[PDB]
Amino acid sequence: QVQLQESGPGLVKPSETLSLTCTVSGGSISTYYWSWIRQPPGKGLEWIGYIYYSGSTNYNPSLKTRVTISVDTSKNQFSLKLSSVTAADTAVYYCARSDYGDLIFDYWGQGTLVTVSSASTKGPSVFPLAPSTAALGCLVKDYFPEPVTVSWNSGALTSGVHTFPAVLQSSGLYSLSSVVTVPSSSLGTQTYICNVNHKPSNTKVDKRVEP
Amino acid sequence: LPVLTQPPSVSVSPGQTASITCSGDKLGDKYVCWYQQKPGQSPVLVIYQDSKRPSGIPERFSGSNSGNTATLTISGTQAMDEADYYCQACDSSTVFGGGTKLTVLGQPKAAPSVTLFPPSSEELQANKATLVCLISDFYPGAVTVAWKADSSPVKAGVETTTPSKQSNNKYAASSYLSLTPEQWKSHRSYSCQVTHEGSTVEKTVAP
Amino acid sequence: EDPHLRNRPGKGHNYIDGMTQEDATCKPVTYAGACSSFDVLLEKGKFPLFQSYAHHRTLLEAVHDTIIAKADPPSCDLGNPCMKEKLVMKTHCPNDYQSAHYLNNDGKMASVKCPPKYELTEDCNFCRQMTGASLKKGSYPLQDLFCQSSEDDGSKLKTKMKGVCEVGVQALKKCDGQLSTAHEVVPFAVFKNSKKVYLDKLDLKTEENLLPDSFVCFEELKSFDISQCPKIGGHGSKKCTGDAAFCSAYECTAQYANAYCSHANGSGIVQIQVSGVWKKPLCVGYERVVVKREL
Repeated sequence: QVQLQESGPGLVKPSETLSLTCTVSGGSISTYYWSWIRQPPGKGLEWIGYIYYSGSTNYNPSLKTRVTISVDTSKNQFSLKLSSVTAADTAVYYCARSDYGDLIFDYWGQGTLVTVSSASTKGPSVFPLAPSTAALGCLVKDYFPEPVTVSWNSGALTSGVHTFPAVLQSSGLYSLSSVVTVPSSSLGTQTYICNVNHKPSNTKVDKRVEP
Repeated sequence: LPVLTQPPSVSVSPGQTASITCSGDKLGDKYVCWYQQKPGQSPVLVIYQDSKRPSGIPERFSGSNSGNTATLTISGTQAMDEADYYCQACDSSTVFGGGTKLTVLGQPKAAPSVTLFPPSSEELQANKATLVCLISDFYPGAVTVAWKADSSPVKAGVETTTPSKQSNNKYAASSYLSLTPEQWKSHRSYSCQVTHEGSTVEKTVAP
Repeated sequence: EDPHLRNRPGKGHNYIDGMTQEDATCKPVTYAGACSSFDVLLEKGKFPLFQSYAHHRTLLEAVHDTIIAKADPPSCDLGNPCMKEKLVMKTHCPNDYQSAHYLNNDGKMASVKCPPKYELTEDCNFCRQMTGASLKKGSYPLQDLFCQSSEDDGSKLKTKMKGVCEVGVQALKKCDGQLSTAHEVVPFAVFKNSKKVYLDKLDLKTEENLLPDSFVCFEELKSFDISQCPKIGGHGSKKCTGDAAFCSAYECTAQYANAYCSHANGSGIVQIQVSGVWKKPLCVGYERVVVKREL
């Protein structure tokens, strides 16, 4: 029944230290093994290390000199520190649970993307893609770094929502689009609001889309 | 430090039997796990301890390990099983394999559905202008996108994503055209032309 | 009925070297979780001697506390070096073990280890390919014993047993007559500088004290190391309370306490009678071995 939830900055400068936290919910640290695993964009899985409640650890030997994993039983979380970071550390970082030290990972978190870059965070502009079944949407323009999440009507509208993958522009800024298909009858009478969340800039926009 | 090698790219026609190999020295002395990863989500354990199945995993999934080689096999492979597959030495000195993309052949061609939005008036008030060309639900996963201002190819300012797999096994893509407000207003129409497997789908907008 | 049997003296490490995959529950053993190397010792009437001294150290705990040295070589996989000492001893192993460990004639910890994905047979003399669900992650104790640190020299203590010709791997004299043979459950002890000393009768007494291994401390229970507690008029990182014996030696804060510390009943220094004299052993135990008696 456990849920694992990774949190941390999405942007780390080269040579600086990366820091993440996994919050366990619907369960406890208990006697399990808690692991960090990462996946570079387009590449394979690599195990970083594990910890268990007593604080004892075990690290990938390729990384042991730069890795710290710590645990906080009172808060039901555990943390990763990866120091003197490099472009090779750009990756999705996953937390995972296993029963024993043979590291059979049967519960996984959702994954957080951490990009290593000297570029500045930039929060996105949001514009309405008005309807002409009707397609309407939200254009989320010129943000950094990825990701950006979109919901419609505070999550009340899920069927018929396609949030497209970002384009990376020549500027080095990202853009993407969210489109939702609705009844043509509804367009005068229902409210459609897109909610844009860019965590690395702590930006949050709710945009209304009308004809 | 250990290394396990899988093949990239295994191919299989539906209902047939796919087999993913994973090799390393004396791999048969270690227990092996297999994970399936689908686009945009976390790995899922499908086989553990060389051959056991987690509660709730279709029985067409089986595995075996002997000598220098572990094998994950799917009998009667569906479209559902298009994914990446990772083997792991779930034993003392843990390591993952490089991963195998599994493509299941013979799925039917589908043409892109294209929606094209003009510049919003808020953006025009920002003295900017973007046209959005949204391309969904096409298989196979390759398109080319040409933009026209009334008749003639657009000089500059188009950005197109590489195509990416959806949940339903089809692909999606986006094309953006940036213009000055003056370029937007000075022409009578703009077109997004999306070409998929020889045939072209074209939507237009006008100021 | 004692609720702190899993609250171990010393470090409480119950794992054998190179079987590291249940460290979270075995390094240290404590109130929560299952440990294939330790739990069996607490099942009713399976290890009677250890259960009467459960606050003393297991063989594995004694190894990781440097009270007992590891044999040389420390394992053996299944033909010559092992299996001499192992074959004179009659043991039953539950299913799914890859390893089992024992105190050898030199007083060191030896073990038998099966290949990967193999388990020990019920008599622990052979290995066979995995039958059943899962290999366990620890090692099975083949003897009923308990241990303690000791500086008492036993370089002069040798097995003495009336009418016995051979016990285990030790031949005590030359018997020319005919012998009767039997598997016997035999008490033994191990001292500083001695070999294994088999005995006709086990005779023990406990002397109680107020040393750290005479208390168990706890914050659902969680283990607490008493070394964090300040002795009276001295320094310490945490705040503690406990019974009167504890408060006689450590500081006691009934309101700001983190942990409570009771006397570990049965704890103390154990002594054994060897040829009429009381001596302090490193380990004391029972072993089922071949014994040959004159007729």
